[PDB]
Amino acid sequence: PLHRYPVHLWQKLRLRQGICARLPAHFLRSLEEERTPTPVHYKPHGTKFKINPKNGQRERVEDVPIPVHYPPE
Amino acid sequence: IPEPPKHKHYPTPSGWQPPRDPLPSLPYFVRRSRMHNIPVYKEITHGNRQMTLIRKVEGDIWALQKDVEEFLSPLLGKTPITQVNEVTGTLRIKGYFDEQLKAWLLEKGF
Amino acid sequence: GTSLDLLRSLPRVSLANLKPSPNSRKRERRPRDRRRGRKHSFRHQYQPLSLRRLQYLIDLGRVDPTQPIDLTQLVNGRGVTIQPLKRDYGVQLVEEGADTFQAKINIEVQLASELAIAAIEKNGGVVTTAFYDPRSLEILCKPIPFFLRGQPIPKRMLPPESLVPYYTDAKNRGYLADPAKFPEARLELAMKFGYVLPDITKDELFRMLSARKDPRQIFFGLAPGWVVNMADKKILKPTDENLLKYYSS
Amino acid sequence: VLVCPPLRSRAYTPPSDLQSRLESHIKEVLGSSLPNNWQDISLDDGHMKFRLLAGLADGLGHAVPNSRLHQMCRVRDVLDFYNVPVQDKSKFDELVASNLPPNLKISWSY
Amino acid sequence: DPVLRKCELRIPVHRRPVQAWVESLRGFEQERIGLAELHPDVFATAPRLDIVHQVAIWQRNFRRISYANTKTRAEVSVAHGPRGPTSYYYMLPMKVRALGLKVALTVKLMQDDLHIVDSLELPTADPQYLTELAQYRHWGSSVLLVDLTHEEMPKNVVAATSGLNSFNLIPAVGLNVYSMLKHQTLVLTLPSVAFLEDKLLWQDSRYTPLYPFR
Amino acid sequence: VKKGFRAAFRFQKELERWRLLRCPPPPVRRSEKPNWDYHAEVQAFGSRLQETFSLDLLKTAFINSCYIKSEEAKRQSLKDNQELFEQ
Amino acid sequence: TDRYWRVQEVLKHAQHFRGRKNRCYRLAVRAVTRAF
Amino acid sequence: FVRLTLPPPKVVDRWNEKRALFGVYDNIGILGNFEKHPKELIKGPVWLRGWRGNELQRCVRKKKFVGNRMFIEDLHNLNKRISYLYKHFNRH
Amino acid sequence: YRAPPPPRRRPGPHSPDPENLLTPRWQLTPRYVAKQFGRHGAISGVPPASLWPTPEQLRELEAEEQEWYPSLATMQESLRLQQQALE
RNA sequence: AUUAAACCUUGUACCUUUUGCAUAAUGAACUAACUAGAAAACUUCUAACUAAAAGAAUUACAGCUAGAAACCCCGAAACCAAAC
Repeated sequence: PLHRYPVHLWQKLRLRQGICARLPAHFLRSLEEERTPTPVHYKPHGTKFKINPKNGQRERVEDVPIPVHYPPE
Repeated sequence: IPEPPKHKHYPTPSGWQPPRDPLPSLPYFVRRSRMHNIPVYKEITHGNRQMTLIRKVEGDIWALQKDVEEFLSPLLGKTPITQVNEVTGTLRIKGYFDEQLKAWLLEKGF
Repeated sequence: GTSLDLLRSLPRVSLANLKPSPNSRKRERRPRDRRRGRKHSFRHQYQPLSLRRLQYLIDLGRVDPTQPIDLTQLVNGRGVTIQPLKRDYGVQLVEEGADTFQAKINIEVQLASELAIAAIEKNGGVVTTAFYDPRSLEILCKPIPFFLRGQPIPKRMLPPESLVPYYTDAKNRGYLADPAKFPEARLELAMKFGYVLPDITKDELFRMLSARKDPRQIFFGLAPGWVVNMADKKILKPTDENLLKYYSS
Repeated sequence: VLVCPPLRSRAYTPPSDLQSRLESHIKEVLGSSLPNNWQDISLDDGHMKFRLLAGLADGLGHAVPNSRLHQMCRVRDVLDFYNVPVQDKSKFDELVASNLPPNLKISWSY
Repeated sequence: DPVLRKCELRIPVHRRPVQAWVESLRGFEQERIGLAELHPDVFATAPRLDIVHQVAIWQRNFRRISYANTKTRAEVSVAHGPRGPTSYYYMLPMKVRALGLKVALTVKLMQDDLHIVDSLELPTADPQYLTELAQYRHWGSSVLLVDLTHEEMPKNVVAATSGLNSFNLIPAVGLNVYSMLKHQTLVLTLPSVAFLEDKLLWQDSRYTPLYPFR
Repeated sequence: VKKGFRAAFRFQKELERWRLLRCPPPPVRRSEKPNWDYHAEVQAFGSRLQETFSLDLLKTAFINSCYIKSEEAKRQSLKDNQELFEQ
Repeated sequence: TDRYWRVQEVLKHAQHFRGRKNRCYRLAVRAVTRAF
Repeated sequence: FVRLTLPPPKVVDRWNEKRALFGVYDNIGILGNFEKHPKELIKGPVWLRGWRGNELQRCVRKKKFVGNRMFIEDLHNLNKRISYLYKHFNRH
Repeated sequence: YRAPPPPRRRPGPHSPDPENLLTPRWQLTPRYVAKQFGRHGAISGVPPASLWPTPEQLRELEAEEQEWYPSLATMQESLRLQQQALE
């Protein structure tokens, strides 16, 4: 068959049921909330528009964060 | 599609003229297209064969063929080469003769 | 139709009687046996309209002569095909029918031919040109969808500096043209053909024919920044002062 | 509480006094009592057509087919339509009553 | 009192109107109560049976889905075996389908297999009466009953038709070519004919849709 | 086991053919066999010969003493051909 | 599923042959064509 | 060899509800004011309802539609099968 | 038999449940909410004031207008300079 | 053919392949089952409608829409990854 919930939703189900549900709400909120780390090695694009090469028209742009590896140390 | 508006003087400045009234009492009646135009289309097949097709043929198709053959025989110089699709009620003629046929159809009052 | 007399005599048809038309299906070759055994974007894509077609549209009554010619009405009448995917940017006019199109009516076209302008003006028609943003024009052709989205009417855009000279040109009769030159310009066009210029003011419906929207205004009927109560068949106008400042901005 | 009436045959033979029944029907249905050129009278009137056709069908016992219904524009068509006999006899039934020769044997096993 | 019906739309002058006998199901002998007119452009179209043939094939084959599958040698832990679920759905032009439906109506009318009725209401709900009435009027073994809308169809007719396999009760929107051919004779209410005529007649002057009909 | 009914039906005919060949049935008179009408055959018999026969007399000639006994035996649970035979 | 009848068609013409030819379809078929 | 026994007799009813009601509402779009397109009446696998394509297209569409819900074993097998299919059609 | 009731599309606004995980994100966006308003207008219940840009949005919108969309006077200046350069 | 099973008369096994030739050469104890051509971009043909066609995204100076019409099998020496 096929799983009704994708793999990423499997973790959510465990968090919502069992001992995870019994966990303190404050701790659950801390786990649930995600805050983006402050950029260090990458800066956001200065311009918000650029000329699309394919159609030759101005298009919106996106920011790609630089990959950085943080060792366990 | 709105029906054509009544005009004080026919033909219209563009040149369109509605079917003549009263309609002819011939065995075969030719109805106009949805756009109120004569159902005559110039067609070319195989890249070398020019053709003209009449679609909205009603009544006795054989009678129409005889008259069409008679009308086109002098102008063409011989009996026209035609193919009759009775099932679809359409007539196929080799060559481009829409202008003469269109004028001739107006004479009939269609 | 003697064929019908054949039908009445013939017996009732059944499901099995169905038979494919002659030559409808071709044969195929199967491998069962030995038979098969062995072995440019910057330039606006102006879309033209023939005056003979315009006469055809007018003569057939496809577009109401009383109402001034509107590009949206032409779309509603299926006069021309405009595809946003084609990235059509403009609409133009055609000189065809110059000698077989005798009529006078007010019209607005993104682009107009100099020769055609005088001919229609000679009959007494009013011709002007307005600039619609290709994105905005697509909205203009299909107003209902953005109402479904809930978007409000935006202010009409202005041409890029490349196309400003054309619209600003008095002879082009653009909305950016100086009105002061129009009385002089119309005489010059009349002089070119030599026809006696018929003053538009003389016309009883002069105000209706000469009515024009603001450059910011997309629609004659509707001012920019307006909203429509499509569910209630009513028009909603913003009452916020800041919104008026936004429209001014 | 509703009981089906017996099935009726579709076989009709022109009456010997065909005109008598026809004229009597018109004499009653039509107030003018069979006026001049009754044969050429038009049936376009809905009320008259229903009364005349229904009355004739009940009195005569033969009814105009729906496919043939529109053809009954004039009384002449009705008179001609009724005078042609209609037989329900099957082809086998006709063969049985056709002076079967001694050497020919027919048995209906259905 | 004859019930006289005329076509709501303008019939062409060069084409004469079509007519048929109006019937009622209230009584066994209530065969003829009125006269109705039918549009020639709908009920007097040309007999083009290939379109009907084409429509029938589309009807049968557009719902066809094959789920047969087999493992090839590479998939073993068949040289030419079935490969997964396959569907045969396709769409015929809706103008042809409308044209095909028009042809079918003419065939039933010209063949005296179509029976126009004022209403489907029946004095009794007994399925026997419906079969009994069909025999008296020489209807075919299979009879199709059509009503304007499903919600308002009479209970008595539903009970009679529900218990009869060869007599099927369908709404106007459910009408199709296959059922008409499958059923020997067709019974149509007067409102249904007008409803069918409007849609079929509306097919003319078909402005190509610039947006979804919804 | 191959599916289908036509193949099974064909084999049944094959079995019947072998049975008939191996064991031909005992002879039986056409009178017992179906589609026999004594009156019809006699009329055809006379016409085929292009000769006129008196049906009553012809029946007596065909009638035999042995046949009567069989019918009489069944009856227990008519003119012989001797006179015509002598002539 | 009727391959047996195809064999019978060859067999009826090859019943009078001698040796394994009369009973082998591979050989029986060839002989019948040559005989014809 | 061939059967020596008769198959069970079978009689099929052509007027059963399924056959009798087959095809009803096939004209829903034209007869329903086009509120419901006939494609909406298609019942089958989600990735091919109202859509048709070749075997490669059908498999690819299946992967996208239920890739998140597909088994790892099935997903791995599908990728391997797709690779073979891709090479054959696009190079031979 | 009697045919089943015809299938019918459910009319009227339908509000997805935000908490449900299964509901797609795009169905919970303000654009979806704006779409609901257009379909049913007042029946949707969307506040009309929310449809117009928020004051923070208003400030953002003006930024692009100045940044990307010059006014007529600015072009008129550019034309004069370009004409002078061409001259 | 024959009255007659054999005699008399006529006739250089088969598949593939070589030259369109084998008295070459391959392959076959025999029986049963299994065992190898698959795709629509365009064209012709079949129809719908037509300066328009298509149930949204396509093409159009008779086109446009739908249908139908097509391209095998078995078999290496190898190469690489991960185990044993």
